Amino acid sequence: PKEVYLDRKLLTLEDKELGSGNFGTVKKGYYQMKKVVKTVAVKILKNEDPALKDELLAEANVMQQLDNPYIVRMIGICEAESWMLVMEMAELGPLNKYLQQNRHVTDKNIIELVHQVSMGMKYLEESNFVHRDLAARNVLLVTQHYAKISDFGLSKALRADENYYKAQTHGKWPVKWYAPECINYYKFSSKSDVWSFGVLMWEAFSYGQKPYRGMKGSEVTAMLEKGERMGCPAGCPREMYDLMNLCWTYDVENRPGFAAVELRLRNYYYDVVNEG
Ligand SMILES: C[C@@H](Oc1cc(-c2cnn(C)c2)cc2nscc12)[C@H]1CNC(=O)O1
Repeated sequence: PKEVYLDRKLLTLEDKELGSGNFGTVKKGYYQMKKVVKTVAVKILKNEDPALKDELLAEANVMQQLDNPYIVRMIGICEAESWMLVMEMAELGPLNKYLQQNRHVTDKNIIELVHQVSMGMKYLEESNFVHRDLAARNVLLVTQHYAKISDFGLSKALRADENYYKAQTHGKWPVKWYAPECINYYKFSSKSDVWSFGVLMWEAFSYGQKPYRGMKGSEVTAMLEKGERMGCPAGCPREMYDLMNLCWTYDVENRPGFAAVELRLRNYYYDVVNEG
């Protein structure tokens, strides 16, 4: 898969930031393609670390190897005043911010969105990729009923003869989204992404509230070790809280993979639609 370079002269950027990803500040832009001016999201590597350039280009490369309706598509790379990763713009933005601003969104609509995420994740697992940053801030809404997975900055392609990535450097990690085996032994698998998916589901049903609010990483570790978990969000269906708890199975061997998770979501979604 060859890198696609874009022409800086055909790209216009707005100064208002959409937010930041693992390896860059993201701004809304416009890419002049033939006669159509296409709205885009541009991740700009400021780098206020020489390895950071390699991390952004690896993220672009991971995106180019993926092709799924629930995974953000990249348009190309632009090497100009900074290294830039140009991707398709998800107009409604991150799920957590969207739900904080739209408390009227139904439980049925949330189920549809997290089910779409589980489908993209099942595809990722089958392809031998680990996401390593699965959280509501990285689920982007194209429309109110169409979510896509984003930010592949920490993602890794596993070799066909391995089932986990061993981190060599303990960097700035989103510990509240990480499974115990990640925190304790630096081992990241698709099952570790399932744990993160459970936290994502809690964030979605809590309308973008922060998980484990005010707690230190050590307090979260202590809580999980003794078999305790975040509470059931107000109005969250029992089946969805039970699925969160299954994603939060402590022992990685006994935790379900995304095929089991997507099946439970698909079944519950069809029960919700068909009950009324
Ligand atoms: C900054 C944010 O990325 C994006 C954010 C928004 C966005 C934000 N607000 N609004 C309305 C829209 C749209 C996007 N389309 S493609 C990437 C983004 C994080 C999440 N993933 C990532 O790589 O960085």
